[PDB]
Amino acid sequence: TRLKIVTIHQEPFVYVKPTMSDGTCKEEFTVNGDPVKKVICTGPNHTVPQCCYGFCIDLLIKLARTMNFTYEVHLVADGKFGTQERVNNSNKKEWNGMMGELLSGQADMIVAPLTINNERAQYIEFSKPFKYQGLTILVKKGTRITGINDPRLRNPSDKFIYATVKQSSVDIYFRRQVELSTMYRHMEKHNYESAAEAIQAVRDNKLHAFIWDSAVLEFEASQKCDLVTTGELFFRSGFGIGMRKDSPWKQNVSLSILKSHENGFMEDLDKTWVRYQECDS
Repeated sequence: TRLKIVTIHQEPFVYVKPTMSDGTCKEEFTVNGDPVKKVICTGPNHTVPQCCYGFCIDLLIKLARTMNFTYEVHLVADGKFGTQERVNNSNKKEWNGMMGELLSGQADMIVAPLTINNERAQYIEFSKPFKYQGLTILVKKGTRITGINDPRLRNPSDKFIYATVKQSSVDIYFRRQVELSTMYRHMEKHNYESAAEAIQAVRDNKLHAFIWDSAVLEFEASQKCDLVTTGELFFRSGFGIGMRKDSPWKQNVSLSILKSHENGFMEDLDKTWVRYQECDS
């Protein structure tokens, strides 16, 4: 009966914290003074129960209420979003990350900042976008780069290292475009396992530029005054809920998302989780 929901750590959409010593989740309040809704999410720390909250968790709760379903949340085991790759040193291809879990049945729905792209749409179904965003670049304040067309990115050198997250939509964006071959070849040698690690690397001067989702990078840069983004987005894409094709939830999930875009719910999530205070971290 319970839907198996898979998600991934990705602030401000999904925060992941340890439970308190008694197994419960710390009582916290939003900027508006309301209780922060927290759900138990099992996953690698060893796999244990942890506390999850954020933009996507509030969205999941809204969907569950509106569509009248129960659920259990877990964090993707390999910590990745999902790309299709050859496995077991053979020519057989399988999806990794949340994509792989949804296709295998380990999950029934992906509720996370999951990018809608053509490659994934060939295998799964997406709801209409719950968030409209794109791609941008994160650098340390002081680093001078124009954007995706900067010579230090287009004419790669070991003097200026840039990368993205392994097995993600951004990795595929660069891998599937011949014009971006030189950039792809450079990043392939530097890609990180998670967005948090890449962001920390930029802060520590170990990575000079991190190419990633603007919804995430603009939030990170706006919370940390030592980090900035390169301005305008160089590509636009949306985040959607993922389900297996021919699922009984597709129509209703999109109806819920439509209602939330129409009545201010999505806008309120932005004021609660994305734009609400000056930098302090």
